[PDB]
Amino acid sequence: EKLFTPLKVGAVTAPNRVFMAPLTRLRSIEPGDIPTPLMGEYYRQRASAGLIISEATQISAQAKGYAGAPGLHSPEQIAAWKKITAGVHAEDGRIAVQLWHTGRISHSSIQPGGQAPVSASALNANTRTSLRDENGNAIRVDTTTPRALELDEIPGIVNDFRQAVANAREAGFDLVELHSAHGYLLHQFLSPSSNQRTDQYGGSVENRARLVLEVVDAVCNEWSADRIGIRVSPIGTFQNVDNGPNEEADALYLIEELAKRGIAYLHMSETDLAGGKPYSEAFRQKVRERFHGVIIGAGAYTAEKAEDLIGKGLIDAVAFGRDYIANPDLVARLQKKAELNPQRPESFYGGGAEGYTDYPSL
Ligand SMILES: Cc1cc2nc3c(=O)[nH]c(=O)nc-3n(C[C@H](O)[C@H](O)[C@H](O)COP(=O)(O)O)c2cc1C
Repeated sequence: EKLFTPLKVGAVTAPNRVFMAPLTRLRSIEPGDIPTPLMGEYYRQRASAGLIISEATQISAQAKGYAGAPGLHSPEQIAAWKKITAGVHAEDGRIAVQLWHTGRISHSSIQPGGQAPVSASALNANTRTSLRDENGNAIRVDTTTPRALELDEIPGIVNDFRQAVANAREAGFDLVELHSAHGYLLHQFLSPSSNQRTDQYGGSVENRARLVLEVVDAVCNEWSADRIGIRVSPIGTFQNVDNGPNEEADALYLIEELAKRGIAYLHMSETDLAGGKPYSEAFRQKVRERFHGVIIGAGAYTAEKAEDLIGKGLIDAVAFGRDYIANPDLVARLQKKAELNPQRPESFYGGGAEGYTDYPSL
């Protein structure tokens, strides 16, 4: 067994390789997209994780795409997150904040000025996002058609990520994870299916990866490379955003570029919750030889699969999502081979304490 052995992750050291995957729960306070004491308790309960990766958090108000998702751009948000990270640390844990811009997976009603959300191109995501009704309950709504970002607006996006990282540092986070997956803004630019731009941000893979790499350079400069992690989902289709006809080659290009920055980690979301083709060991080898930091595998992993790939030296840690929602002490359970609490999917999004902080520990 290696899941319970230490691992150097950038500027921090995880005591085990059982990580908590970033999980949107949409329980923040509105107005203000403010983290709550309940959220602090939720994270505190899971502080034994090798590393806790927070729910996706807005880098700006424009980044918002889901009612209930927290932000890390306002004073009130920073003050709230400081309490959450302090609680995790009081329990000897480590926490990274996942930062995102939802791009076209949003709705005009939650955008500043009630205007259309932005993206690489003016193409509807053709999916749904979550809003709240008059009683605060989570509801699904079709996504609003986006406006294509003007070339001169791009620097602003990079600056928003940079500022969000500066705020993350002050908020007490140990690391930050750039959300470059699952069809959100950064992925919208990376994918040819969602990017039809004819300027230097569209077309070739070099052009498509331009934005995410500018963001990476900006945040490394703002804080430190060993404080930066990034999540990608470069193989398969996610929320209607595929990865092009040369997904494997383009993925290796991106990974090689990221490696040049010497960032803390590469987090690979292998499949959509709906499933997808499994990574071949050959591909895992090509990815491993191109990145020199920690590699985190994720996507319906089993303890056995984690041990198998960590043992083969293909990955360093595993991020568990749904098992962490239902098991605050997942580490102890996996170590003791204890049974897990049953999952209650109906309370994954929105609501309150029920289905959030009421899953018992051993
Ligand atoms: C309720 C829910 C919310 C999620 N929110 C996020 C998110 O904020 N950021 C992200 O990168 N992935 C998100 N994911 C994906 C998970 O991080 C994870 O990759 C996925 O659930 C597959 O892993 P699992 O089989 O261990 O649950 C979400 C998944 C679930 C079920």
